[PDB]
Amino acid sequence: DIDTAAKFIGAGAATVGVAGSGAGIGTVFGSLIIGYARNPSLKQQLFSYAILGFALSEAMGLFCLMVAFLILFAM
Amino acid sequence: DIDTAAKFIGAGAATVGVAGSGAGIGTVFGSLIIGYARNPSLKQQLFSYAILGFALSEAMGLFCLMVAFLILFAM
Amino acid sequence: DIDTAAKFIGAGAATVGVAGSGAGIGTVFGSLIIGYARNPSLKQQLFSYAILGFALSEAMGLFCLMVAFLILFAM
Amino acid sequence: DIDTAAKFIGAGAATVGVAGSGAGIGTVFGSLIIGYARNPSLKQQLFSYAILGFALSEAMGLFCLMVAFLILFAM
Amino acid sequence: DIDTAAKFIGAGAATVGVAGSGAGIGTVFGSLIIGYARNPSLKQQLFSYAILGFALSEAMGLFCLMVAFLILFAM
Amino acid sequence: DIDTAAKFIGAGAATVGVAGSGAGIGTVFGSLIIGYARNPSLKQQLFSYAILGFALSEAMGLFCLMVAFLILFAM
Amino acid sequence: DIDTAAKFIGAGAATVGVAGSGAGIGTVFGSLIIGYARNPSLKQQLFSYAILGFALSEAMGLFCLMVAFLILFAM
Amino acid sequence: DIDTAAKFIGAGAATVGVAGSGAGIGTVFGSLIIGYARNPSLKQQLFSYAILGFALSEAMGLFCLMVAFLILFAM
Amino acid sequence: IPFDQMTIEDLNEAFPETKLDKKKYPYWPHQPIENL
Amino acid sequence: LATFWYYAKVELVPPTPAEIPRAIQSLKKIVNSAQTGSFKQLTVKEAVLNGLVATEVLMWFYVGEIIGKRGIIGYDV
Amino acid sequence: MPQLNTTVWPTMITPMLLTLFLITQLKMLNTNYHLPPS
Amino acid sequence: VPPVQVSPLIKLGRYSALFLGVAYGATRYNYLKPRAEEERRIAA
Amino acid sequence: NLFASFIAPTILGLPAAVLIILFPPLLIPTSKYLINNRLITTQQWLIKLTSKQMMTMHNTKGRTWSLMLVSLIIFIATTNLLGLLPHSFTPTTQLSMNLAMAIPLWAGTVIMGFRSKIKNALAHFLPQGTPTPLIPMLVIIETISLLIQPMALAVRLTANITAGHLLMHLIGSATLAMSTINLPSTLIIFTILILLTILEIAVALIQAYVFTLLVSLYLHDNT
Amino acid sequence: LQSIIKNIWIPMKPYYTKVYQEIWIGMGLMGFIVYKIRAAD
Amino acid sequence: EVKLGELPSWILMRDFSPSGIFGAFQRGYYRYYNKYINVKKGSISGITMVLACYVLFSYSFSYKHLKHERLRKY
Amino acid sequence: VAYWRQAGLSYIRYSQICAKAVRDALKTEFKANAEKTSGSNVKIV
Amino acid sequence: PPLPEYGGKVRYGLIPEEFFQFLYPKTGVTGPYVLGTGLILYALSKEIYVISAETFTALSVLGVMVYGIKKYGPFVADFADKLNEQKLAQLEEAK
Amino acid sequence: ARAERELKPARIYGLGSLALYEKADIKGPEDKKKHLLIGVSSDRGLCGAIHSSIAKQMKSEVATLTAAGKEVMLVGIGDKIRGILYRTHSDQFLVAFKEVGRKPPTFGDASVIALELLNSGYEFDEGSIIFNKFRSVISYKTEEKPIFSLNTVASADSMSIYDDIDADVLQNYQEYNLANIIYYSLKESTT
Amino acid sequence: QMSFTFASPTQVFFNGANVRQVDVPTLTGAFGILAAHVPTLQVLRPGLVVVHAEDGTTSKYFVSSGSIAVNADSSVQLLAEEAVTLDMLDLGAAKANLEKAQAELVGTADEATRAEIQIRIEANEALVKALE
Repeated sequence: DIDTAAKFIGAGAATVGVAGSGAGIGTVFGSLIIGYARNPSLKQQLFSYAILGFALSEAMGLFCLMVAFLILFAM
Repeated sequence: DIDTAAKFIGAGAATVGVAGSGAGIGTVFGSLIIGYARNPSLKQQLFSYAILGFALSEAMGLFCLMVAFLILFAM
Repeated sequence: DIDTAAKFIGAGAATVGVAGSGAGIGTVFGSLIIGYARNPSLKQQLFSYAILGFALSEAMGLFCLMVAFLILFAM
Repeated sequence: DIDTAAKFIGAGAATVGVAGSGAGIGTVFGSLIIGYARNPSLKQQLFSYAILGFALSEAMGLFCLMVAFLILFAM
Repeated sequence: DIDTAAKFIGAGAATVGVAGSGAGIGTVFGSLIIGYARNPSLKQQLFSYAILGFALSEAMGLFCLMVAFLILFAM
Repeated sequence: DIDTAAKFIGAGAATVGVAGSGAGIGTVFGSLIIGYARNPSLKQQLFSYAILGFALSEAMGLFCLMVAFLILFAM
Repeated sequence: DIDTAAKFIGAGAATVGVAGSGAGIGTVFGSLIIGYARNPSLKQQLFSYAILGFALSEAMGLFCLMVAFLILFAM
Repeated sequence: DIDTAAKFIGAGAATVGVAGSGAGIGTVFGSLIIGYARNPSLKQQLFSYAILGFALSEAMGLFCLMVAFLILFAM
Repeated sequence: IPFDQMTIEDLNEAFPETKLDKKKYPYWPHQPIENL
Repeated sequence: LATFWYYAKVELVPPTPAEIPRAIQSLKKIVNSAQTGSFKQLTVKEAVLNGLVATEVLMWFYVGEIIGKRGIIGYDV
Repeated sequence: MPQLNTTVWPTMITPMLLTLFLITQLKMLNTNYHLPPS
Repeated sequence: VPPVQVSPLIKLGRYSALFLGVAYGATRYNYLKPRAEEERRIAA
Repeated sequence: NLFASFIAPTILGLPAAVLIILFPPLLIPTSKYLINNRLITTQQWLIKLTSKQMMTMHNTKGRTWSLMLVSLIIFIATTNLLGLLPHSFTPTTQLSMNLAMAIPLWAGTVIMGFRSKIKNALAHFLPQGTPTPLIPMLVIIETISLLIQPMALAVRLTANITAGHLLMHLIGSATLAMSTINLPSTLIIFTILILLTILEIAVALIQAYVFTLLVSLYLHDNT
Repeated sequence: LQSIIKNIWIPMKPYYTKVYQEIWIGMGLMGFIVYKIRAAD
Repeated sequence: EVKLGELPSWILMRDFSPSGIFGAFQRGYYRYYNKYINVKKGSISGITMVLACYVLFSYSFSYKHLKHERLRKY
Repeated sequence: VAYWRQAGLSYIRYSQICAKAVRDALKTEFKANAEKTSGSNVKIV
Repeated sequence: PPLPEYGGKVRYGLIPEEFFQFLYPKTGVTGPYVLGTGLILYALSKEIYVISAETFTALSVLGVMVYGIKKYGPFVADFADKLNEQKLAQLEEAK
Repeated sequence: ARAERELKPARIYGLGSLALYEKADIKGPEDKKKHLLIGVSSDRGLCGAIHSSIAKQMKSEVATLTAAGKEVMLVGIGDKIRGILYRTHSDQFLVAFKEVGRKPPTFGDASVIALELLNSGYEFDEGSIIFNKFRSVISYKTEEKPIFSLNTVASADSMSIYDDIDADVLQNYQEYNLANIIYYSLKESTT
Repeated sequence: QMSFTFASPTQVFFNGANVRQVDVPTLTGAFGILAAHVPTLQVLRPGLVVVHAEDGTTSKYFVSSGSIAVNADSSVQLLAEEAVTLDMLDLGAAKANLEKAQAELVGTADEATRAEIQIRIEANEALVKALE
């Protein structure tokens, strides 16, 4: 019953890695705010770039989350 | 005996990941301050983006909490 | 026993998650400094945003502490 | 049996390290938004640099993931 | 004993929450440098803000520290 | 026999927290570079602030290191 | 038994350290985007500075794989 | 033998703390890029500051490595 | 004597303006650093 | 490139059967100074020169040893 | 860590004090920059 | 620069030492291989 | 085994570390000539540039240390540069020598700040415009910062040089171990080793400069 | 006692007697620290 | 000087005093310095040779550690 | 500091080369009147 | 006393011409070279030179040194010579 | 007639160029030494008291400045003002300009005058421009406009509210404003 | 609230007009100015100035160089040396002059002459990108 314990602790460790995606999404949307305040006539393209950056950062975060779930359930 | 102990340790390690949403919210609202100090006529839309950014960054943090509450109680 | 040990360890781990609150508070108030240096006429409103930003980022850290005091004293 | 247990724990610890790539991709695309808002005529070359950034930062994260898997399955 | 051992480990873990205060102090003072380079006639007001920001960020950090001590000495 | 082991683990965990001071010093001196490039007439005062910021940011890191030693050598 | 287990855990923990290299590469290339949008005539000097910063971030990353290998092999 | 095991674990934990220097060096050299794009006639002095920043931020990370070796070899 | 056979003491003798003010500046480099 | 062989074809070549007498000449000469003890009239200049030549032929012996073991760094077994 | 062995510490302290505080400074004192001629 | 013909004694010494070294190397190789393999096997 | 390059060297039983520490000044020849050889010319140009870099920010009392601080940066740099040569023992990898360099100089600055300057010395622990309810904490912080400054100096120099040398030795071990395996990977590892050698040269110079600059700032805050 | 005090101590006298006094106090403190370190070893 | 002398009484006639050996080392340093460094249009070789000798010295006291990493046995 | 200022130019020269370039790209229906309205005639003595 | 205009004619930066000229009469031109190669082979053949990580760190630092010398030697030499010529010109202007 | 038709957009332009210094309230340095005095006239005579007004104002302010210790350098746009002021004020003279009046002034003329006032090596601390402000077909009055330096607009405390400003943008702005004030003076003096 | 004065040395486009947003190509980047925008002063580079009226309509011009001043009372002053409505420019001439400037750049070897050639190159590049 040590594999179960290790799966719990390793899944917690694995899901630690979502902090990076959180901070990266914060950075992407803060820079969206700044770049829209400077050039409010590029709103659509700036939002497109923000969507792309958020998608990639959350992709890394979800990679961490799915490694966690793989350890926790799929071994 | 050891699986509940590791559940505690994994719940702690999982809720570590809220630091990312904390830093991301800090960045979002600092950029709101800056972009509003530049061009305050956009105060609505800027703030709108902030909320969106907030709701996304915090979202990542919630995932961590969720897996914490998944390790601690649901298992 | 092993459970009280893991309660200590998990409380410490959960407390780790206040680093994001610290970093976000730093970002919020640094951006308040910069935005006040740039447009000192908006100071009051800027400070308003800062408060909001602060009150939000710290909140995330608080959740971490809560989980800590949930593991170490509650459950 | 402790070996497989520590393999789980070490894979989780290793995949913690994707947070850096998440934050770096966030930074790269936020700076792309900002620099495009300032000089929207370089939209092409700027994006190229962003791609390069997203190619390098994420690479580091991927490294961690492989290391994680190298601990979980191979050796 | 095993409770004192995990008290050591939990204090060491809770001590990591000072990285946030370190990075936040770095951000607050870098932004003080930038805001003073922009508007050197507000050197007083800005600096006030700076200390305030510092006084808050370090605050969170010290919370973690006392938590660590309260794991190590109090309970 | 096990308390010394936990002392090693707790000292490593406690010294993790120097990453925040590393990042904060990076931010302080990068902002010194930027603010001096913007207004090279304040080179002295700007630099002074940098030192102050550094001397404070690094301080937090040393805190962690002290705690590390207080776990490794004192107890 | 337990020594190889701890070697796996320590290898994972040590490879956590290149998250900072990933984040620093993100910062370097985002600032390259920004600086090129500012002064698109110094493209060569800006790219040289970016390559230097990337090399130094990855050297700080190598300093963590040094310990990741002094644990897994040459205990 | 639990002492050598915890020595490996604590060495990995201590090595975690070099992410801060990686990220801070990224910040320093990205800010070098920016400040040089904004005032390329100060290329010397700016670079000097960059060097200083590097040498300080990196320093913090090495402190972590120091503890790592103190845990791994000098107990 | 040509300046490639010359000593700093020979220069302080030939051009007394070049002698360092060891009384106004008693410590190395015996002159203002900007003068250097 | 090719200058090395241009120099080797004069002194880095095996002794022809015609000068093996001349060789032993000098050899006896040397032991003749070892017969009487007159080698002390050799100033340390040519003494050092002869020592260098002897070290060189010893290095020849050792290169022969490494070609006689089919391995440069020590004995492979 | 051989840097922790305090037995060879004086062997590392004593020459440095002679090298940093006496010899390097006696060589810098003989490095003089005269004033420019008219 | 014109070459210099080496004295025949030095040349004969060079080549005699080279050949004696070839013989010595082969001899000591064949001498050491059995004992070497012997304690290699005896160690396991 | 791995730290064999940081053990006090001995030749035939004698402390060769004494010779290694006394050697660096031998490389700086001096002359009374007005116009002299290329080595002394380049070295005097370097010493003048270094003096102008380190000493211009100081007042008349701090500039009295021009002989000291320069002698510091000339002594460390060469000692670090001579440490990159093969098989060399680098005394700046020793916490002993670095502590003996850091504690005397920092202590001298703080003591000359507490002998005179004492009003302003005690005022320095508090920033000028510090708000009132925070005055206590900023005195607990600055005090231990000042008390750790010398250990920070010594440990920065020691750890940086030792870690650079360890990383170079480990990459050399990797090259040697993988020489009998893939040659392309061996040459890319050797290219990493070359980049690391150039980085280590730069780091030798930078660490000398930063040690001296921190000592210079401690002196500036006390004159 | 000649050349040594002529070529070693006369040049370094202005620094050893007036400039490095606090450095001499600091070297005393450093020697004390080193003695107490070697004592606990 | 030697390279011409051919007597063992020379070995004992020299000045094996502290000041004598000091003067011997100083004369050697000045011979090297005058031959290789103290010239106009000087060469970097006058330095590298020294460095070479240094490395040789550095290999001498490192041999005790290195001989434990030989790759053969004899 | 732009590339032309590092080269020693001024903003009065930047505008002249930028206004002249904008005039050169005018369709010839406006080009004559434009270059006659904005042309310089003062001589330096 | 003025200075000589050249040094001692070192080969490869390690061995002076004096050695080659002193070994030339007895063993010709390739005498010293084969002596050096034989010494190297005897050293790395009887484990007088142990091959380790320090071999490759030495190769790296030696390659970097030789490259730096070949690339910045003319520049450093001309820099020192122009410093001395500027000083000489200023002095003869003041004369 | 044509000059008065062209004076309306030229007046809007030249008065919008000066709105910054009127809203930021730049006050000029009463302490600095070097001064640059520009006088706008034409190359043609028979104009009445145009050139005489410019010359009287120029020499009056030259006296008033040199009595305060300032070293004044003169610029004369138009041959008439240089001719009138050359004999008694030549020691204080930097450059003059010809071919003013035959063809109506353009912005290229102001740009050329601004270049040869910038490519002069005369780093002035403050300047004035003396022109004939047009009031009606019957009346005109001789007016003065101040010309600030980079250090005057950078050291002003009222300029701390202008964001995204460094010395380079202020240099470019002051150069363009020199050209603008010269153009406005030329368009006011031709009418 | 924003009073916008856009003028050329010979033509007035707006005089105290009440617009809601103006996009300008400053030498330190492009930006859009609305009411209460932070006070700033900049010099322009060749590019499009898009004035947004309260009617939702936009007027596009192509300024060559000049100055922009946003003041604390929301008054904006845009002064262009050569401001031209887009219907007065053609693409072919811009492209031909860009080619000529690139050729004389790859020919010229002096520093300031090459600076002037680069200024002409970037002006014609902005012209081409603005037309299309």
